[PDB]
Amino acid sequence: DISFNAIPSDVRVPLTYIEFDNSNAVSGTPAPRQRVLMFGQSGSKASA
Amino acid sequence: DISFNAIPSDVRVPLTYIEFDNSNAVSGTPAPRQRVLMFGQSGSKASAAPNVPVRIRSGSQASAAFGQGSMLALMADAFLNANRVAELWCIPQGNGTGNAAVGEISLSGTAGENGSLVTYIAGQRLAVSVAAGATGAALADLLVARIKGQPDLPVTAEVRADSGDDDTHADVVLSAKFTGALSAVDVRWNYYAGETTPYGIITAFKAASGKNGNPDISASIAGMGDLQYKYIVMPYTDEPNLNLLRTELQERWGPVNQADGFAVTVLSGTYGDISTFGVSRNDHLISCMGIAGAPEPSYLYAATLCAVASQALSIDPARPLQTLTLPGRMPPAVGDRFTWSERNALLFDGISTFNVNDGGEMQIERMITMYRTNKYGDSDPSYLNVNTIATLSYLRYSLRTRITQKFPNYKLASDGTRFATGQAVVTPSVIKTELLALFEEWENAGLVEDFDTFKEELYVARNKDDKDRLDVLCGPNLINQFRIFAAQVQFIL
Repeated sequence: DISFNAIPSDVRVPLTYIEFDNSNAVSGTPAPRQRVLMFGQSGSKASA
Repeated sequence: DISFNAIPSDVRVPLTYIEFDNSNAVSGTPAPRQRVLMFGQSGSKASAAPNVPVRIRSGSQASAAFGQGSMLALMADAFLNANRVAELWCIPQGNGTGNAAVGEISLSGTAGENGSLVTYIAGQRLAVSVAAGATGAALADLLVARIKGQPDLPVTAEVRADSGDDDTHADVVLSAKFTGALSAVDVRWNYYAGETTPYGIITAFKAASGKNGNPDISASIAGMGDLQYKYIVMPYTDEPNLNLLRTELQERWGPVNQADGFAVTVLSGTYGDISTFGVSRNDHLISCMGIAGAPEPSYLYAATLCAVASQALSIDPARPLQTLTLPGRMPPAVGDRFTWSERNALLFDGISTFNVNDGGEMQIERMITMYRTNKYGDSDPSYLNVNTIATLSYLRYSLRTRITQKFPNYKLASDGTRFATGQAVVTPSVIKTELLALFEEWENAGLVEDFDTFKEELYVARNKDDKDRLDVLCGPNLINQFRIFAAQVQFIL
């Protein structure tokens, strides 16, 4: 038996049921996005 | 030789006689229909009599049958929007002692921002168009008219005169359609993002103090019936109701009644109260989710959680409820959510947790039963996972069906008996092989992991004292759910 999600085992309506499963979809791993954080100072009249 | 059912033995008439028997006519187990019973409260119309179970099928029918803006109307509406396939039953609880007021909303100030004011009463957005130079009395009147224009709210409203020096000031008194400990609702404002209240309003909510007692579920649990009622929704949290339902389920979950029931609850409050409750109850047949500062009332979260839990468990009893989400439920605001340490501490205490993933979606995290202490103190992990009790219930259901169908009217005997091929005889060895084959039958579909240790530890014997019962002792060998991944890298360079 295939482990289903959102397809109850207690269904008896004869209409077909198709399911889209997001697991086992991405192969490899996505490249991380660069995140850089700088601890600077702000002078006077700075609006931040 | 063969024991033929309903065929007259000792007959002479020459003909052909053919009979159909249901013994050995079912493979695996039939799919158990999921059934959910809620112990909610009803008022106003309340056409259905209190303490009477009603098979409700739609939100409109619930509103017309349990009164508009009642606890059960909202709870059934929330459930049916999450799990339509399940069979639902509602039992009204009449009225609870206490007071019929929630609080007051103070709305003072004049505004000049041609914007809108949004109030999240019980999580249902109420938007009022605030115009330039609008006194607070106009906003109060428009807000109360809007509240009366949305009967789905569990709270009615009436505008009250200021009776004070401030002319613009005006308040909206709130009454609850049902009187109980769950009557209080959050009247927060400026939830979500991208919208701001106008400049010239001072908004406050003075919640009237009180301890309205929940109605007693005394005849309600006596009027349930005999249906299995796999999962039960309890909005109440006071000790008497939970103790009474604990007795009810323990009678059901006993080895003779053979009915299985699980209670799902949600507690809104602070972290300390949740910890105290989880330490207090100490029961393996109830599970609670703790929420701090829920904009919506607790019973809605309980209903949706029970719906998704019933779905996940009926589809696969041993599948962990880690990534399941509660659809359409408003999460607590940021800065009022338990961190990782708080969630771990709560999971230790016994109250289940939940994760608020990105996108304003509330997940399930770990549903755990409120069982932490063995009989003589100690600490027993044999019932932590709700998957454990659910799979135990499913296993008992399947084996009861198999034994009651495959071996009716048989005649057991000692192992060395010379029974014929078709004769209805079940020696301990025959039952042992049948149980092993059935164990494989629910091993192909998971839920029992190991098999060898089950075979060695399986012990089917004839009762030496008295007769006509097989003493069967089997290690459960329940499967476990992939919950925590621990990995040490130990790079070698």
